[PDB]
Amino acid sequence: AVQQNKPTRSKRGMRRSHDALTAVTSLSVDKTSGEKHLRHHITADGYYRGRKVIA
Amino acid sequence: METIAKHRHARSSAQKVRLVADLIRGKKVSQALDILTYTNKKAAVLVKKVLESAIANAEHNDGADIDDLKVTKIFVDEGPSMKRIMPRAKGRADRILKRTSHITVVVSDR
Amino acid sequence: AAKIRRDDEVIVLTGKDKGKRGKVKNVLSSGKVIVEGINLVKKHQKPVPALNQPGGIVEKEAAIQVSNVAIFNAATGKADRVGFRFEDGKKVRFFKSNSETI
RNA sequence: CGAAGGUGUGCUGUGAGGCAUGCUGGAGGUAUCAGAAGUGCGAAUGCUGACAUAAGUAACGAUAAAGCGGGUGAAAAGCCC
RNA sequence: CCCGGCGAGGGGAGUGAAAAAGAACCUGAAACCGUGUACGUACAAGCAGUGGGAGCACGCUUAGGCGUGUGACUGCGUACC
Repeated sequence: AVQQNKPTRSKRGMRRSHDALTAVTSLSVDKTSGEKHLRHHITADGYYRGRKVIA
Repeated sequence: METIAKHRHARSSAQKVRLVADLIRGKKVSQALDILTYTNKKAAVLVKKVLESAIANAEHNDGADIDDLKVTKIFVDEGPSMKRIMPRAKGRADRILKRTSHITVVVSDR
Repeated sequence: AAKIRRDDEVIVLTGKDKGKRGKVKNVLSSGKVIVEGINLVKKHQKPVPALNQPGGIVEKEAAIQVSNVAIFNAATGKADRVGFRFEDGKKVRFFKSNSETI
């Protein structure tokens, strides 16, 4: 099955009106090192909730 | 004062790069870097490199201050396409397009 | 034969160096000459570790069209034209303003 | 002291059209009256090149199968031990 | 000289009459794809225009008008070969 008429750029945009991405609302700050990280994740230096976990 | 940076002939589709470009339009540079660091897309790496280059140009060639800069313009345009061949069943051949784009970032202190 | 030869004194007829004087250094096959102190250009030279040569911006001479220079006549202080004739058994050049051998 | 060509504005004839000028371009153009034609395109499932739509959709080629530690590197599910 | 992987790509300085003449290099049309500004659009039914016509934004102004853009609401109206 295939189309009988060619769709328009207006219709293309209307369909694409649901494709926008979402950004992270905010980041968290560790209590000993001051780094920024994703909530419930460890930091790039190896801290979580004030304690060094990974050397 | 305004400062430009560009990446020409980048290996990606403009439709795919515009999704990431729409996230940082009109933001402060620090906020924009924080937004780009936590987006799980391939276009984010390219856009981040271009933004960093623009900040460096503004510091070195114009004597600007980092804490006053904002992303005043950003856009993506289509480049040339490469043409390739892919075989199908019963001896029929198809065409493949490999698309590219140009990326422009403008930072300003006003 | 040729009217302009190496080691001659010439005056420039056209260009940005119009009116200057100099000496011919060498003659190229395409119809061009190199004259000392005339038609200078600036070149951006890349360095090369071999040959112990560094880079920099250098000033050198560039070739100029042969028909844009003339032969200088010190007796008159003016440009001139050149002709050919046989004198003893040999060919010679001569000035056309006063019919004097060069 | 700015030709052809490109792109806007104003005026003008019943029409095919004409004239003037701003920006771009960087060396050619041609009155009047006569003369000769490869002389005017939207269609021919016309011919050649470029670019759209369907769509960021189908698919990534045998259902023998992978897990972990170290190394290198800007980056390692796939490279080396 | 500077950002970047001793990258691809870019921003300055310098050459030249000119670098949107930078090697993907005279001029640079159209299809097609974007960023910004003004006005319209979420109780409304069809070849998408034509006649009538408020409201908003903007430029002259002889303060009397007019020009340009958009166009709620309403009569008529089923492409071309």
